[PDB]
Amino acid sequence: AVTPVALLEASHLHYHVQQQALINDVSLHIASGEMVAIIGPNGAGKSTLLRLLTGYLSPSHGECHLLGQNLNSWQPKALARTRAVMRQYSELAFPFSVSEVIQMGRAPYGGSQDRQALQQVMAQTDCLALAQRDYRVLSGGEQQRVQLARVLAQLWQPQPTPRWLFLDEPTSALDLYHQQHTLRLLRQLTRQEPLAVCCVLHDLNLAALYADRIMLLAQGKLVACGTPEEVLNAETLTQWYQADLGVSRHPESALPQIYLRQ
Amino acid sequence: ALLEASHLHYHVQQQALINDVSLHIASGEMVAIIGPNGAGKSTLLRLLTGYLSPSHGECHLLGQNLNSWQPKALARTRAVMRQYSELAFPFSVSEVIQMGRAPYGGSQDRQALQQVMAQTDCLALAQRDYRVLSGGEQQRVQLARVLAQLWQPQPTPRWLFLDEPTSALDLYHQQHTLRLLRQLTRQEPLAVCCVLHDLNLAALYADRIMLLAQGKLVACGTPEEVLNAETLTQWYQADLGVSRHPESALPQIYLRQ
Amino acid sequence: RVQPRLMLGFLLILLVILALGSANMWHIWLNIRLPRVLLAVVVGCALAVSGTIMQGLFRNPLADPGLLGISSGAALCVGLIIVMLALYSHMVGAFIGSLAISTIIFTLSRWGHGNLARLLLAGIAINALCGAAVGVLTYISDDQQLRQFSLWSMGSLGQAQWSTLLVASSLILPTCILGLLQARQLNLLQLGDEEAHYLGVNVRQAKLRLLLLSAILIGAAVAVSGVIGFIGLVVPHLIRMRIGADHRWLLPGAALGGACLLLTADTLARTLVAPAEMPVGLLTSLLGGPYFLWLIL
Amino acid sequence: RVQPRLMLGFLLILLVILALGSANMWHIWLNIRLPRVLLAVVVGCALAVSGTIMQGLFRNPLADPGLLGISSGAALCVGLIIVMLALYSHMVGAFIGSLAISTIIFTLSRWGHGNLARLLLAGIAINALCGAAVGVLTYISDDQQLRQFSLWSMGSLGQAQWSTLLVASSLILPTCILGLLQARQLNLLQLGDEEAHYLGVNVRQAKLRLLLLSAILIGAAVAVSGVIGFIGLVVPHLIRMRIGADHRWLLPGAALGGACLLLTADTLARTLVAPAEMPVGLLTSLLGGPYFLWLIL
Repeated sequence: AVTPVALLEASHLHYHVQQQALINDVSLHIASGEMVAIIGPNGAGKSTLLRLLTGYLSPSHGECHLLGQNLNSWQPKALARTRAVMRQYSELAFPFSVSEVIQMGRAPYGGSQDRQALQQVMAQTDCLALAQRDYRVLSGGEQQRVQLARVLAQLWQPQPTPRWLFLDEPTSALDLYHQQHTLRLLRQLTRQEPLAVCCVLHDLNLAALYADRIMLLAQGKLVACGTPEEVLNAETLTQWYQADLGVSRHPESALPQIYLRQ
Repeated sequence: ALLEASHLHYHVQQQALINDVSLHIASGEMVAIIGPNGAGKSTLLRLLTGYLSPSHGECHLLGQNLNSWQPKALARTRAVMRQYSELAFPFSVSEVIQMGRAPYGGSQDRQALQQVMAQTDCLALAQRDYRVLSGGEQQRVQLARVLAQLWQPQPTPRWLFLDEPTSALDLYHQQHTLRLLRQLTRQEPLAVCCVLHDLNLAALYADRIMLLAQGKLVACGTPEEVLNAETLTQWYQADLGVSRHPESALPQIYLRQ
Repeated sequence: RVQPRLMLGFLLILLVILALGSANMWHIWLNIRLPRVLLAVVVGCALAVSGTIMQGLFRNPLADPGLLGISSGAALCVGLIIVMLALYSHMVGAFIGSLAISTIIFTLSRWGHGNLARLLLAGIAINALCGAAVGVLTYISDDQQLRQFSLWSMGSLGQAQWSTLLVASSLILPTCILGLLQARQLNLLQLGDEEAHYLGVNVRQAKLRLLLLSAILIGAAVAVSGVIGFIGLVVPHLIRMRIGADHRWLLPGAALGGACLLLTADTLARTLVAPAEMPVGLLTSLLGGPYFLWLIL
Repeated sequence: RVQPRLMLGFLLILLVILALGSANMWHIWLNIRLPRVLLAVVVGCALAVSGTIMQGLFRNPLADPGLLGISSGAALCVGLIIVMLALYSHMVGAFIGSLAISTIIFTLSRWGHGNLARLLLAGIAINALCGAAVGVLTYISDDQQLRQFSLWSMGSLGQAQWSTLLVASSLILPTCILGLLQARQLNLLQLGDEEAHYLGVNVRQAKLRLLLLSAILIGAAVAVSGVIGFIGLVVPHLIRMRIGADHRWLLPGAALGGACLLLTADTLARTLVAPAEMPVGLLTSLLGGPYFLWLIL
């Protein structure tokens, strides 16, 4: 018997900036149909790890495989098909319409079914009424939905195929409502299609609620890997977080809840 | 010692950004303005602080209208802390805090600065370029500036206003500042009035809480009298519910799955 | 908004009307006017397209050839080739200067946090530097070379000939086509370097090729015209306010609108006053200035 | 860092050494060289102090007199007073232009979100506008007035007399003292308008008085010297890198360092080449340019 899995594997990733190990020895794996969360305090290098798993930043000593093949040997097109990344800062200084911006996501696919993909994606991220609008004029949440739409459009295929969506740390003016909404959407997508989400959250509650596994990164090292309950306990929180945080139980769910002491 | 506000209105082009709002902040009390975006919390803060003129209403401090108050004395009585720092020139932290001693004609600036900087944990920051400081360090230095402005050798009632926190400022530093001000409220005659976006911080560190929505005050009272599931659902869009704090006897606001 | 094909057609018949009408406005007409009108068209196209590629590459609404100070660098290299195939020495010289300052401004826009400020400040510094250097030399050494060069760096097409126009257009017309093939990368690069890298875009290649592209453009345009600084600022905004910022319709639209606007500015230069050939650049600086202040406000 | 009193003393004996020393480099010494050296001192003090007040008021490390384009406005008002008590017509004219553009730049720095970019862009627009307008007129009308004015707006003290120096210094010396009395508000205004308002500072009054202050300064300095643009940028940074940004020590330190730097630049201007009086501004633009590009980088 064999249990084959679509796996993003990371073996001993190191990343130094001038002899300073920003990411020390880190090994992990994100599996298809799983919602993983990188957490940790400032300076831990979460963004650096994300950018290591995403193939953007070259590892120093370690390797980083995707579907059994090293990211080095992966070709730009196919990779662009398999893995997509959403950041929440928007750097558009020119009047692109929301449709143009999302359609820009269809880049790796030679114009094939761009209309279908855009229709579905924009339908499910709640745009459509935003389609013919200056991207710059959009409010924060609308930008959230449009960026989410861009990435989902890049990750649209007519077949059931394993793909990876990375979600960089949220911008700061973005309310709880929109973070929650996005994480819910991606959460259920994880159950439906073969999709692996890997997001970087600062909020411990959001990671507890919407992640299957959670990965506590501190000082470039992985100091915790497991369920929200295996990681988000009072001991480890006090250990790595400075705020006076404690762990209780969620009144409604069977998940840990992190609270502030008076 | 009372800061009274009677029917404050503030319009921007016929659009009532702050509709009818009446309130009072008393000496030795830690009040919290909360609410969702657009409610005009900053506008209310800037109304109570005398910076923005009311339209129809009045705003008294110690029984005297803010209009008739003189700039010096007012600068002695009330201080305001914002968390955005707009310094484009190399002022040392000491210079920046000492700048807080403005209303006091050089009198006891050394003593005040010593105490204040001691209690906000600076001192090791005193001879440093203000621009180089990290976020939390900026928090402590600004807090120090305001406390320095509010230092007097006598037991006298004073008001400290605390504008909405910058966004890169962690929970640790918000919590720390609110704790410090909280206990100051018990020791000296000081009234703190802060504007928080976080409901838990307001629950924990406020005696009274003031829910501002659409320029109107829709709730005034204890964390328990205000932060209940009904009112939260009513005015906040996130799927928030109310439970009990495992450690304290205060309401706790949580996110539903 | 407006259909792209209509805008292109309108700008094209406008170009034709403007050329014929300015020719209107026999050795003179064949060997002076025709190639000066044509030089206004080709240079206007060069600055338009270059300003558009530039604005794209730096992700800046304000990235012009003669405002980042790339033009001034090219011109100063021309001067350094005169103090010490001739048109080729001017081409290669101005291209060296252009590519050099262009590479500086590119470096500074990428590695520092994206700020229009900084770039335009480097612009001010370089422009003031060269602008000072020229007048200084006017006070140092005296000959026909330096006066003619001082009037020439002011930006003028008073010296339009067929050989210059030929070499210039032989460098410019294929580079404007090469700018058009790159319009896809130029669109995806708008999202950000990393963002575009994720979509398959070879960001390094696209960055180099674009840098190069606009360097060749400005090199030629400057070494034949001098220094003009709004035909790369204004025309792309004008076309882009009536087409999507999509570079497939943006590039060619600018190329025709640049030829239009420069030609209107040159034809108006030699005509606005009785037998007075004032440099184009006085007119572009004059018109484009308070227009640009209006944009800010 | 360095003690303020030592820095002031050093800059003062440096000023003396520079004045006397430039006096070796008979109605020449008494009625030409003495008042030209003294004019370099008084104008350098004007630009230094003005650039410092300006930088203070706009909370900008880059707010100079001839870079926001206040100088160019003053000069263009001088030109508008010549195309159509005489020194007073120049004073009042240049002060009108100065205060006008100064009031524009002040408005734009306050009401929009604080950005150095925007301000310096308005600078570029206005500078390009006036710089274009002058050369245009050089091609339009011809007489001694316009050539002398074109060379004069380049920034020069070649025309130093005792009456000009007297009026200029009678407007400048009390305004530099008035700048010194305001150094308290200038410090508190650094925190922000609201922040300062809370401390008791009448922010409106301080803003006006400062605007006015620097307007009078630049008005005089320009209407006697023309257009120089780094004696307000560089000297305050130079003094401030060796004293606290406290304005009590900042203002006077700049006032002495400006007189130092301008005088070194003027004395070097009329001497750097055999009988060639090149305008100071070519030298300031030249030296200050690539220095400023270095600051950015």
